[PDB]
Amino acid sequence: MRRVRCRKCKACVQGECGVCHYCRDMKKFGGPGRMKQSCVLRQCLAPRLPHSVTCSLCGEVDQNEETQDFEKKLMECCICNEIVHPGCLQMDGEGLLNEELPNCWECPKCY
Ligand SMILES: [Zn+2]
Ligand SMILES: [Zn+2]
Ligand SMILES: [Zn+2]
Ligand SMILES: [Zn+2]
Repeated sequence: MRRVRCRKCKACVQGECGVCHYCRDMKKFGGPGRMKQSCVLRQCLAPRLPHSVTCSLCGEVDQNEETQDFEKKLMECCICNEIVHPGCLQMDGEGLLNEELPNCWECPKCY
């Protein structure tokens, strides 16, 4: 559920501003370092699932980086929170793709 920085978007490629309340708190800018939050200007526009996340049905990781196949991707359901390979699902249906987050949909069980 907790996502990571995509490193590609307009927010990610932007350097730390050094002047917002989150930058001023960082140790590198002479602050106490207790907040541990990113620069306000670097809040990822499309956060991704961590590489350690596995399919609920087969227990394997996302294999799309090598396979280049949608069914080998990991998809997270924004309704039931289940993380599966579309190909591991035993019923019909395309589900409903979420355009706000990557690897996110309303799965064929929920939609
Ligand atoms: Zn900043
Ligand atoms: Zn990003
Ligand atoms: Zn699977
Ligand atoms: Zn679902």
